[PDB]
Amino acid sequence: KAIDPYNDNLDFINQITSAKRLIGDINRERVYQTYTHFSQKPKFAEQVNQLGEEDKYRDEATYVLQQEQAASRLTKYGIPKKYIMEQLKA
Amino acid sequence: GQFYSTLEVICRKIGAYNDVELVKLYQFILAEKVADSQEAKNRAITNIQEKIRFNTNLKRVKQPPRRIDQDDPFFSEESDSESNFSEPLFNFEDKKATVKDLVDPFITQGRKQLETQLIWAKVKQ
Amino acid sequence: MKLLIFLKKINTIKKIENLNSENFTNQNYYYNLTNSLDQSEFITLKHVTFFFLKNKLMYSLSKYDRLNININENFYTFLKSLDKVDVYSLKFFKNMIFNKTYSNYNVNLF
Amino acid sequence: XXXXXXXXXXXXXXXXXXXXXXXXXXXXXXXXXXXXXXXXXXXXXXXXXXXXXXXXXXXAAAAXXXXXXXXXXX
Amino acid sequence: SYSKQSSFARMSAFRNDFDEKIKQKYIKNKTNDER
Amino acid sequence: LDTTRITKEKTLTEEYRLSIDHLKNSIVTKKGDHLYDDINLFIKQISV
Amino acid sequence: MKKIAINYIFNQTLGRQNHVRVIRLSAPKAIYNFSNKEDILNGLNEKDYQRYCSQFMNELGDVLEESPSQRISDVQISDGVIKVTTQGEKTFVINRQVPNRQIWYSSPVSGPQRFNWDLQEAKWKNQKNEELSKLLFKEIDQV
Amino acid sequence: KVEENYYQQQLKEYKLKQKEYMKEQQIREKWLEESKEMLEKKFVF
Amino acid sequence: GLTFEQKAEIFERFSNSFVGIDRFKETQQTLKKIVEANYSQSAIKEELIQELKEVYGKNYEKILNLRFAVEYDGHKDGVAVGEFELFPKNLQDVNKFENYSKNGDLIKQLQQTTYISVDPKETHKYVVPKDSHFSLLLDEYIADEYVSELNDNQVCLFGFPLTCDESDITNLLNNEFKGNFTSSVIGEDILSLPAYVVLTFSSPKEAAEYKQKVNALQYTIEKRPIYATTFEDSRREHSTNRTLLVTGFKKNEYINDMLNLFSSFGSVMHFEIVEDPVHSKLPTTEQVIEYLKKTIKEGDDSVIYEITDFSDGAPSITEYPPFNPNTELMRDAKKVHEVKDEIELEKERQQQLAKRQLIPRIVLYSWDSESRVPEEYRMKNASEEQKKIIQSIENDLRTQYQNKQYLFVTYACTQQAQIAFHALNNLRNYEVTLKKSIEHYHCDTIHQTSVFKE
Amino acid sequence: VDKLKKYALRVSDTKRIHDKLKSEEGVDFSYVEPRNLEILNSFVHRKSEEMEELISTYLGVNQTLSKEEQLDDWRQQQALDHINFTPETMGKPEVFYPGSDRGPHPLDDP
Repeated sequence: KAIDPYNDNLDFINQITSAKRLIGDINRERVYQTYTHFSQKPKFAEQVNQLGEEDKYRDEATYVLQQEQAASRLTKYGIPKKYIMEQLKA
Repeated sequence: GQFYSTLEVICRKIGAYNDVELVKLYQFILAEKVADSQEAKNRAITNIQEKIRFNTNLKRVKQPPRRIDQDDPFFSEESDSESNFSEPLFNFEDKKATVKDLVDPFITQGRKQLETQLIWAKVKQ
Repeated sequence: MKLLIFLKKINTIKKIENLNSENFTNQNYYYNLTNSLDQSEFITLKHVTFFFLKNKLMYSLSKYDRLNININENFYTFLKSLDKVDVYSLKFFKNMIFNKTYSNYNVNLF
Repeated sequence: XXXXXXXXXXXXXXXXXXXXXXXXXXXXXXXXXXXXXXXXXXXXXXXXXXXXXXXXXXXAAAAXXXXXXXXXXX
Repeated sequence: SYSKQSSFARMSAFRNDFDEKIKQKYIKNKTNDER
Repeated sequence: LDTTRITKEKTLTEEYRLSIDHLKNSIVTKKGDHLYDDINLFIKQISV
Repeated sequence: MKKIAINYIFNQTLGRQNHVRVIRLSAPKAIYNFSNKEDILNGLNEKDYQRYCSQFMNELGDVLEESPSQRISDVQISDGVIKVTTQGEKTFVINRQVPNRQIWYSSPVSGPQRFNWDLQEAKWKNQKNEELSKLLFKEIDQV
Repeated sequence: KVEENYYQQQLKEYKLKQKEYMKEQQIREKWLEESKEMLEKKFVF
Repeated sequence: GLTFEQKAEIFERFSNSFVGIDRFKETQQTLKKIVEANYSQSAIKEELIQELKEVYGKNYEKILNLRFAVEYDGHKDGVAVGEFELFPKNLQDVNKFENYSKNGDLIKQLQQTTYISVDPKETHKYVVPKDSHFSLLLDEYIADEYVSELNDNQVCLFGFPLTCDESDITNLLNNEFKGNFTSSVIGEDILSLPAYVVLTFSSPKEAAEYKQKVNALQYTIEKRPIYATTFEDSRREHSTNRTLLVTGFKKNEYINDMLNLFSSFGSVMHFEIVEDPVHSKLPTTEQVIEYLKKTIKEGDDSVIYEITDFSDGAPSITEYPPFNPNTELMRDAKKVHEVKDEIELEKERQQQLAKRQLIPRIVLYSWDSESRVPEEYRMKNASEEQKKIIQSIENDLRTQYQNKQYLFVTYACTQQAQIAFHALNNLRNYEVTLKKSIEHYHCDTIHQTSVFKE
Repeated sequence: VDKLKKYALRVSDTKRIHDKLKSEEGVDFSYVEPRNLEILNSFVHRKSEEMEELISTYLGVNQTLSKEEQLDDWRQQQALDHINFTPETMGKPEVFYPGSDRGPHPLDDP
């Protein structure tokens, strides 16, 4: 809930980019035994390519890799009402 | 050979995908331009259409034979597989297509919409 | 008073937008575009008989929906603005985005 | 009906077939390629393009925007 | 035929299972013997 | 075999020109216009 | 005026359509023929008819459903009717005709005809003294 | 009964892939080996 | 042949143009009449009345003003009543079926339903389990067959077109046919018009000899034939050779046009269309979660129930059954065999998350605005002046529907069916077959997709 | 024509950007000299290069040519290396594939 990609404030964003330049990089797979939307999980994906070959997994793996390999606020998370109405005044 | 190659540059920017399509679109606009009253106009189209129906048959390549996919009453034709990857030039490691390459960034499609989409493709195969 | 009628209604409108609708889930406006033009809708011997015989209103009246017409107007002008304007350029850019164009500088094994 | 059976092959059906290939394949850009085109509904001669269209929008407009445009040298 | 609705109706062919060992029954008469 | 082969009777060398003139009269042409260059060449590539 | 029958029907599970609306229009029947229930006809009362048909009519559905033979491509059953389709396209139909106190048989081989009940013999039979069943099983082998 | 049938129905599909898969590798080995021999002759001369 | 100028009109109308744009401009101006008329029919009566006269002849006056009664058998408690008009005065009010008067609320109680709000006992009457399909619940239709129902001494006629009145029939019998019959009765079809008449003769020789008269002479109303039948023709004039399918039509088409089509080719005796709604409710996540916990047992992870929230327009997901990541781990290992045990187990734990995500998920929808919205612009915080307005609108939105792209017919004749089978195969996109022992669930698609997921 | 440029600038603007987010000069790579670099890439792609020698000998390809023919190989690399996507660097103007009857893809009519 907290990480809203459509959130656009200097506070919420400068706290992010300033973190990575100082921290470096993270392997967040140790952290999350459940699923997240914002995280990168290559080892998670390299699996599903192999399981994806079977019959069950083609119809279901596609939505996963669409959800991962995508790069957009828009196509991935849709477009909520607020982000549009901001652009009429702008 | 002098004025042929320029038409291919002109006709495309016009609707005419080929040279003869110009004639097919400008049949009647051009038929009025010729006078050889109404019987001359009616006989003028026959002077034109018979040319068209002769110009084609020479340009018409002998079509390949009838495939399985064509004229299938119950189902449409097959949709060729589109992929995002280019195989190695030599496959020492035998690479294969995978689910990631079928996907395209910057285009998405709802979860339910796919399973509907994929079933009716599975029924074709 | 005119300002009140303007703004008192808007108090309702902001509360009317939040109704339930299964249609708002799907992207109907995108489906209607794609599903309009099909292989079927191309003129044939069969359609043409329907346009001579029973072009009438009692046999056919659903043509006059605002949504079935406003959507076809986009396809309408594209066909008739074909000869007069450089829409062939638009075709070139449309292929250019997905690299379906084929240039000279680039390298090929074709 | 006989005329339709006569001028069948002579009929022009290439332009319509082109758009079908557009909507089918590139379903995304096709919406943009068609949206790009939008001819003007009504013309207008003399005016002051600076703010005449500005006031022409604020007043004397009903469900139809007004604006300037170029022409064959005009 | 190409219609998605009419197609599967035209495709179906019922009584998809059959056998050969099983005799085809008949209505029985307790009136008289046959042999 | 000769039934297939062309003859000067059935050609269209003039009917092209009649249509192109209908375009020039119907369409505006300028140096900036992409059609102006090719058509004025096309006219020479018949009359020459 | 005539009448339309609308039947809102709903699904109990989750994934499928919550709501459905069925439409059914059916013009009424004309009453050309009529015969009271107590009025016996062709040697049967209204109740004598429903028994001696259903006893013979229900046994067939027990068979033809269970028919292992290839020839019977399709079979359908409804209230007092049964349809048959031999291999290919042809059709045999049996149908109860109430006011006649008789049944209606129809074959492609032999045209539409009727059969009557016999008490001393206790079986639907023809003018030719022939069962309905054996004609059904013979005409199939005939074709 | 069915799982035993479908077990052995599907072995035939598996082995035939496996056999033709190994036929390539046997043909690879001769290419891999012999091609290496042609190198050493050219660099020793 | 034809003149020159007619060809160009045919050419321009059919030169790189599909259906929707054939004479595209003229259709716009028809709206400019209607919209300015505010959907009042006033701009159109002068045109239709010409068409009815050329088609329906005399009865056009009725046929503007015909009305079918309606009966809603959905709600468990009571059946409702209503009416429906051909060619009404409000061009908006078309195939809406909203004039019902008797029981006004009960149908709103059904249109205003989620996939949760199902009480089979008190509210709802018909319900579809998984084992079955909604067609099986209905009383299975049996078309009435007239030639099989005869006395072998009476005769029936066929092929009376739309323009013929009852007065016309009584004249033709006394004038042309001049029967020696004892009695005669007319059979009215769906519309009030007649299509077939039975004639009783005292003995069979009177019938057949009278029959061959009627079929020797070829009496032909405007273009269609008329003939006679006896018990022999019960084979050919059976329901199998009457019924038909249709599938080529679009979603948006009205019934008011359909009934005129299939009545033109010949008289009709039965219709069936299945229509589905567009807009339906979308309840909250909690009402779903309160519901699923009653239905579903624990330890059933074969299927997962996604739930989504569109009160912002963009989906936000809530899942059920949630995930149990309960695990123990080996930590601070100092020996070799300690490591080996970790490897064999983590081959799964390198895969648990994917095998969770790669489960077939039933998609479900939800709204949830009242939570994520300011308190001012909520429904609870509204006035009774407003709360009537919104319920007025909700009750309107959920009256739109969509046909399921198929149809059924029973033509009382066979020659009429031959002719409809001949033309409909040659019109826009329609595709037709007889109905040889098939039901709705074959042509249904949406039900036919959900079953394949199972 | 005015919109054609807005619609055209988006094309070149996007291909720049989409390749940028995949390239990312700042974080993902760094520009280095190519000469000293290929020493490294000879090690990680070592497996491919080993087999390419076996293929050259299997075909019967000859050894390196004389200095003069190596100097001929020099400038032919320089020609391929001194590109700027201009007719000055090419020797030819820029063109695009003639969209053919069987299809715009070239192999439809090789």
